[PDB]
Amino acid sequence: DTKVLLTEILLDPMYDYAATVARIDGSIPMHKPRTPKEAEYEFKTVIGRTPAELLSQKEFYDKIYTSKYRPDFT
Amino acid sequence: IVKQMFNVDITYKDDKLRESVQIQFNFTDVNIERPQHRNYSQGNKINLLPNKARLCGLSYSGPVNLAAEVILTAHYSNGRQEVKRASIPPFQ
Repeated sequence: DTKVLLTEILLDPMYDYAATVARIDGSIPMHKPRTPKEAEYEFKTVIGRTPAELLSQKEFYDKIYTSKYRPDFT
Repeated sequence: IVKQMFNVDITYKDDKLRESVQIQFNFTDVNIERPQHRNYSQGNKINLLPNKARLCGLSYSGPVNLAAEVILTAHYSNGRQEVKRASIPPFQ
């Protein structure tokens, strides 16, 4: 359910990359979630859905956190 | 290897006019896609980055998808012959 999903997602490299990009753009705290309550916040911001919402549906790779700068890549 | 080399043509013996069945099949489809991991069992399966495999002990293995053409031909007594054929969809 939620526990195994939390472990698996926390262990993906993709989670680390998205979380550190969120930290750079100041959407998630630069602490690492100190108490489960902020961990839900970090999961929601990084992945885009609450873990229950992730389990509910079957399309997970898109709502991941996107950079809030939209840099001019030119 | 899968297509050219592994062609199977064997005959096995076990309505009393039927003496043997000749099994013939060959694969013409094989592709190896990148490693996948199923997130919460009921997921669509997602990309498996190498560090995830290293940390979880998973094997950095990509699934192999196969499709074959099968010919089941039964040879009866006194030389009567019947052929059953099926086009088998790409499985993995």
